[PDB]
Amino acid sequence: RPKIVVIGGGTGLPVVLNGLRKQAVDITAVVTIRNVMVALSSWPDLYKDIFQGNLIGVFDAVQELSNMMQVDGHVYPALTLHGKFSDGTHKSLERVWVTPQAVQPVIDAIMAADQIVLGPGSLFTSILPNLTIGNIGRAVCESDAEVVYICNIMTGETDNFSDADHVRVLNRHLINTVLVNTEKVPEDYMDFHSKQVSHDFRGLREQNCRVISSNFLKLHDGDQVVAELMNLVGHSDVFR
Repeated sequence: RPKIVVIGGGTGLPVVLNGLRKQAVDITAVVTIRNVMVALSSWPDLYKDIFQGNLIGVFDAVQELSNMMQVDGHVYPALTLHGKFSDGTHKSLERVWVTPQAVQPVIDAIMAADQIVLGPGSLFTSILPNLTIGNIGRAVCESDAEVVYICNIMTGETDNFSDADHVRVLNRHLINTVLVNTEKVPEDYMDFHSKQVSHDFRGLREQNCRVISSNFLKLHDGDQVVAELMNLVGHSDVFR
């Protein structure tokens, strides 16, 4: 029974997270929340409907709520973010950091974990503010769990980046495999409703990173994504 630890954000988190739920696995989300709950919540749906309201410290509540909301799994968690720009701390976040102690319970998960997932979500705003915190950032790196990164479908922070650049930006802040979306998001579509992460194989490889390229685009999928996520932790030595 694989052990997946997740760390991401944005509207993409409850998609893949809601994906790991239907699966046989011990889910763990390092958040910093409503979706993360409804997502891993086992509640009917009539109930989940009502939850969406928000009128209902953090760690306590959540850890209380999770169990109130029949959440087979754990959704762990002040702190405030800084940003060290391409100068001056609207421009280009070149490294943000949060200022702090990682809650003993999380690192324990990261450790015993088989697969640590990071993303979807912004690099500097979602994924980093949780890793940057040294104590949790060493767990990702001393772990016998394989780290996997679901690269964003799109791109001041990340303008003109590529799968490579993203990974690079992460590592620099302190990754085993990357889930790269090869599906093309269409002009007139983006027009109808910024750019799309480019694809550079080498830079990604030259970073001791594996490349899993497929169709993760939906108009990421989540189930298609949870698929590679599930095939990954299934054949990995760490799990077997």
